[PDB]
Amino acid sequence: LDPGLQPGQFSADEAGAQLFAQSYQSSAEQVLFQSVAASWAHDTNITAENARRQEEAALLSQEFAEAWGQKAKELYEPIWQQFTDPQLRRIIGAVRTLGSANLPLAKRQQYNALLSQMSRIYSTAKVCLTATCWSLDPDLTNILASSRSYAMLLFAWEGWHNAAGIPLKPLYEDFTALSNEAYKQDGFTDTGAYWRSWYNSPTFEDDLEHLYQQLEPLYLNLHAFVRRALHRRYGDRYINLRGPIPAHLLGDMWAQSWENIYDMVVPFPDKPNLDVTSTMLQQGWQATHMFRVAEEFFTSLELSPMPPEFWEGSMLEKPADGREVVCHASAWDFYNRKDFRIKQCTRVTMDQLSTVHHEMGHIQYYLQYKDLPVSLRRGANPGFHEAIGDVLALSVSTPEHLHKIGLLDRVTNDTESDINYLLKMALEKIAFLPFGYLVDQWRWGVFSGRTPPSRYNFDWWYLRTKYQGICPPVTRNETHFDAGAKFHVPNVTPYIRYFVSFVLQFQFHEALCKEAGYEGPLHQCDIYRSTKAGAKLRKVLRAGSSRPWQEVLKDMVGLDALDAQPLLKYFQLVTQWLQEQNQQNGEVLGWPEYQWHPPLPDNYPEG
Ligand SMILES: *[C@@H]1O[C@H](CO[C@@H]2O[C@@H](C)[C@@H](O)[C@@H](O)[C@@H]2O)[C@@H](O[C@@H]2O[C@H](CO)[C@@H](O[C@@H]3O[C@H](CO)[C@@H](O)[C@H](O)[C@@H]3O)[C@H](O)[C@H]2NC(C)=O)[C@H](O)[C@H]1NC(C)=O
Ligand SMILES: *[C@@H]1O[C@H](CO)[C@@H](O[C@@H]2O[C@H](CO)[C@@H](O)[C@H](O)[C@H]2NC(C)=O)[C@H](O)[C@H]1NC(C)=O
Ligand SMILES: CC(=O)N[C@@H](CO)C(=O)N[C@@H](CC(=O)O)C(=O)O
Ligand SMILES: *[C@@H]1O[C@H](CO)[C@@H](O)[C@H](O)[C@H]1NC(C)=O
Ligand SMILES: [Cl-]
Ligand SMILES: [Zn+2]
Repeated sequence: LDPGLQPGQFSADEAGAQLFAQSYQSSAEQVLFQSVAASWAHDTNITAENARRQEEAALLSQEFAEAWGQKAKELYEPIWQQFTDPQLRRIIGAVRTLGSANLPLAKRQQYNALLSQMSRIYSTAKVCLTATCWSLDPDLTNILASSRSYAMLLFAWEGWHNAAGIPLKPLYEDFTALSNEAYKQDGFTDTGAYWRSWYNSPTFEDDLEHLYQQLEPLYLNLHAFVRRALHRRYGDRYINLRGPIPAHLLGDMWAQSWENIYDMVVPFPDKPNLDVTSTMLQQGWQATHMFRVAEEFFTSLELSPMPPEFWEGSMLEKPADGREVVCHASAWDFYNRKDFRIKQCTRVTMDQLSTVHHEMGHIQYYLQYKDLPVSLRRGANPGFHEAIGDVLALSVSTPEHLHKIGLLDRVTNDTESDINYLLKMALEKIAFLPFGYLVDQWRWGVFSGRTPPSRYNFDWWYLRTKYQGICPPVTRNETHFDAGAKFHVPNVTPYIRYFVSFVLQFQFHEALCKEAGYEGPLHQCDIYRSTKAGAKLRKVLRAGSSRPWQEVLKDMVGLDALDAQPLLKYFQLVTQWLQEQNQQNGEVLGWPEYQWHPPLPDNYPEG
């Protein structure tokens, strides 16, 4: 480690700690910068040489983290918890958690190489037919979204899961052991316990379970209604009205979001078409229009525009030179208070427009907290960070707002039109809930050792069936590693944040709508141009992780806890409607034929 980046000496007290944090701050930015830059260079241009550079950068970060971590632990270990400055406690607490920096050098290099190889496998995996091969984004994504051929969807689903999952498995095992070894030296029973500690809630798991209990009936009814719509198209052979839905038929590789099957499920097709994808295509929208439209929502609230550095640096389309990139949309803070970027292989669709807002919400958080200490540049919790862009996207999605931006010619205000809208939103928001909940249940079980490698797939499918009521459309065994075919698993990005975000965003929505002085139905609120709503949201953003999330939430929404009531309020009309419809159709709620799998198509997989 560079002499300039090394910690000096400070007194064994709070006044020393302060100078410690400020000295940390000065060097941490450069170290964070070089790490993020190397990661950027790799993720926008996947090469062996860029991987080597990124690992080298990661080693430097671990060296830095070890030095300042051991210094923090040398001077402040039995005393930091009693510090009077709560922000300083949070800075110190972060600095003294070494993570992977606890590993000896050889194991550090192993760990860094595993992360690099897992990332490369996921993002360069292909499905091949001919010499021609399909990438996940955009090829397989488009098939899952718009093909209605059972056999073709199966080819894409199986192809992807086989291609990404199978080679990831041995690496993922090794990563798990090393991660646990690292965090066990920070005092956590396993990595999952460390991840859960970010919510600073001794009752976190029970609180999530209580939330899910309230949400589950909404999902069960949506599921039964959707299954019926699928049965009408795919027939009795491929859809079991009392069994799980085959996992490839829901519009999405992970069946995580069901908005792409909206045309099959739309209750009243004679009302205005609420999926504006075809209109965006008709009008010739490109990625840059999408990002500018997103930005203009943020400025309408008197939040920050995207700086020149964002526009100059970002990767907003998949590169045309055909170079390998990480296509999964992400938002980047370079920690120099200047560079902030999105990397998205943007496609011209309504869901992608929502995704643009999601990523821009991350950027806005970065812009607002850029002048806090580096350790405090994160959300009040990770679910807050995930919720910002989605909150705005809720307003953007409204038929009224779409009309304002020229994406919906007709405007209607009737019960049918409300049901269509709320159903479309349920496909996006309700359908996701089980998946957002289950991923880290799976991962926590793996970190804790409850799920050994011998049960990775058995336990993944247990949870997928239990929560989502889906089944794999082909037979799977333990050679398959279907959890690894989801981005966040090989890229080691925690998932419970998305479940938290999906509850939280409705709490935020309700509060900002109230602040905007909006008086109507919650699901028709558009906060666009509300400078009052903007100021309320800005208070959250500028706080970063400087204050307990429970207190930041209290200030914003009047409650110090996650609460399903705003989501329930928002969906109330369609919750009642689906329940009525299912009863009148004589549906079974759930999937009591839990063992059921669909047969293979006759000529699978030739032609
Ligand atoms: C779409 O339509 C709904 C429903 O509108 C109501 O019912 C219709 C069948 C007609 O009879 C309408 O004349 C009638 O307003 C609209 O929701 C409604 O918005 C109004 C005005 O913002 C709300 O009234 C307010 O109520 C609060 C107290 O809650 C008072 O403080 C205010 O002074 C104000 O009078 C009303 O609560 C609300 N109705 C329901 C059932 O939620 C909606 O605004 C409209 N949307 C669009 C996009 O046009
Ligand atoms: C993708 O990454 C490679 C490195 O792996 C880049 O190629 C290098 O570019 C530097 C600086 O422009 C040159 O000095 C080197 O000669 C190149 N090195 C190697 C090993 O080829 C490449 O430019 C990157 N591509 C894009 C489009 O950014
Ligand atoms: C696509 C994207 O980057 N956004 C994600 C986070 O990775 C997100 O908001 N949530 C879920 C579901 C989704 O609709 O994107 C995800 O795993 O992608
Ligand atoms: C799992 O399934 C594949 C193909 O369906 C098969 O080739 C393989 O033998 C099975 N793996 C094991 C370990 O039995
Ligand atoms: Cl998280
Ligand atoms: Zn995100």
